Amino acid sequence: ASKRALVILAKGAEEMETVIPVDVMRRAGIKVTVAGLAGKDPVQCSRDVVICPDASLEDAKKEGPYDVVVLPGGNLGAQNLSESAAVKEILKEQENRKGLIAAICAGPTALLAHEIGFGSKVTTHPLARDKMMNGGHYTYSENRVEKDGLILTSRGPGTSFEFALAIVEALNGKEVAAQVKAPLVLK
Amino acid sequence: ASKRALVILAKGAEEMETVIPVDVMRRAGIKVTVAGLAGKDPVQCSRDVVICPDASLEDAKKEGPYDVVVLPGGNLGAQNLSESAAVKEILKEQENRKGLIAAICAGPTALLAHEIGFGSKVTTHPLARDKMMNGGHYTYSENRVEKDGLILTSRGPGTSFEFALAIVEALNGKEVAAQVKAPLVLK
Repeated sequence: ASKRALVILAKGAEEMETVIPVDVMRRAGIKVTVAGLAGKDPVQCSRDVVICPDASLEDAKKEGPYDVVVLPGGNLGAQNLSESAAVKEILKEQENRKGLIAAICAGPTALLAHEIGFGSKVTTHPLARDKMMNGGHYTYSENRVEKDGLILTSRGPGTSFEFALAIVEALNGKEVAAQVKAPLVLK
Repeated sequence: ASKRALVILAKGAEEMETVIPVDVMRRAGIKVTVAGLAGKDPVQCSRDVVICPDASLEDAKKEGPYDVVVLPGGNLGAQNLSESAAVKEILKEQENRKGLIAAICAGPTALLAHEIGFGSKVTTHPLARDKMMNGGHYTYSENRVEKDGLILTSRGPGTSFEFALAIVEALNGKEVAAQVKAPLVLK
């Protein structure tokens, strides 16, 4: 069967960090559900791009388990993700089903807010490092993409493709990842 | 007075090639208007991401001349752009007034369809090369970003950041482009 991905879209999310993973995962054959945190209404992102979610998080959650839960960045987007009790529960569940959790840029700070994957090696956008490392609950990494167990993190808009292809490789293998990468004309 | 950019969004447009330029240009302080080719309603992109345009092309056209008209890629998207009389008019008038025109991936084929910038050196996605060179109305290039006067083209999803920064540099200068690039965590 097809692998499934849940991308949580919160108001203020970084649109590039949301669209790149969604697009690349879909090119890999992954079934992606763009779930709106606040609901089914269109979501205005960090740079005002408005994206219509496939479903509300409320409805998306009750829709079977996901092979990966993706948390885009964006300062306001990550803030919203961090304050959501719904997201807290979702991430906790993913940890227990031993499911992959991927967060990029400011997104990893949501993991800290919901006490997810403590002790793991993680990376974030440089400007989110101090926030993420407050309390020393993680080991920081400078890698553009860092994968420690079922905790996958990345640094920013510029590492979005690497971040997405890493997710693809973790879910569909190196071959599928290479196939999806070729047509993108990356560096 | 902030520079202005018109991004024409048609059904089937490559969402990454749409969002990255919009986001990056807005980071540079450029007033961007995402104009829906078919109207104000949400647009379903190539990998099913649904984007809500800021306005219809009809309304956007009325809002003063733009410093740049951007054409995203996406096979169906570029085709729709290429078959649009509205787009033909916008592009012809932009060229006549010495206004920048930027197209990426399959997007440049809309330039061929509307006989825009003949004689210019251009690039496209490798898969759109034959289509673009049909008739030999341009000189082909393999540069990730190609700028020949007021015709700026790029190759694909993976060159979207370079494409957007090239637009930013052409409109606001190398310094603004550098300041916008720094926080992205690119190569």
